[PDB]
Amino acid sequence: MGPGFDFAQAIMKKNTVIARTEKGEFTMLGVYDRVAVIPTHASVGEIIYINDVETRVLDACALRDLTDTNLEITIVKLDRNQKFRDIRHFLPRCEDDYNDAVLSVHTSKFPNMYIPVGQVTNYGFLNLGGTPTHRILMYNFPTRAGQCGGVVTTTGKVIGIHVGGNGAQGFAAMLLHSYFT
Repeated sequence: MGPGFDFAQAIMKKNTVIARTEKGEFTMLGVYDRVAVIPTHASVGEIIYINDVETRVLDACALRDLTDTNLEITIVKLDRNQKFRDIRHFLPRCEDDYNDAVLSVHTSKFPNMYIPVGQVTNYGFLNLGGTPTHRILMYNFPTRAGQCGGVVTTTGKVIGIHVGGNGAQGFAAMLLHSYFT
């Protein structure tokens, strides 16, 4: 409807796939070459389904900060015959707060879904499903089962991936440029 949704749509149409593990269907953001991200609670194994295609996982790394605290991002390298558009120049360099964010989801259950979530707080520490987690962003939208891995954008920046909610607020893990050098 406006430039928020325009940027979000442009990321969803070229840089997302549907990832299926034994723990469910997730929006998965492709970042560059054959490298993508997914919430660590997807429990990626040796094989993953990508748009319902059996795909070997060449490498998977659950990120933690230098306090050895969970960040809830897994970086995956996929044995895929095609590269993602490189979107690393849209990733923030530092932890920050944001205005006017959009959360975008694409699954069998929620196709072409775009949610205007509004102001995004650098929340920091969250006990996420019992796991101490750092670099959490918070937005005041009642997000639901099926939105995990959803992409959080502002006009011009890809800032996080949706990892949970408490029924009133939603939470995303930060994406930082330094993760993908």
